Amino acid sequence: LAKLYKVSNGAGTMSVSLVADENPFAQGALKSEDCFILDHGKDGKIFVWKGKQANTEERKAALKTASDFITKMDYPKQTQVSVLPEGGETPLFKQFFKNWR
Ligand SMILES: [Ca+2]
Repeated sequence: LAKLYKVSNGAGTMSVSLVADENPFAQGALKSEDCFILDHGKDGKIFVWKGKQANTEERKAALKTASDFITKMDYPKQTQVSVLPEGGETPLFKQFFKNWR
């Protein structure tokens, strides 16, 4: 039910693109050069994961987009985007992935 999106300007424009809609996700889906949005907003769980090599524009776009998802998908009004750096992932985030190590 969760979806994972890439937020990157590496392809020439700033783009939010779906990378996973089958659960659980591959840990290797998270690429250090970009940011990712993990959307499980129906229960208020939305994450921005910031790759260590992503750029400032990607971080800002990922946070803006994750915030806009709350509004546009009618997620609960008190939902807070959880922002995590590569290497600082929490159990709540890792639970979405297969065999995180
Ligand atoms: Ca990038």
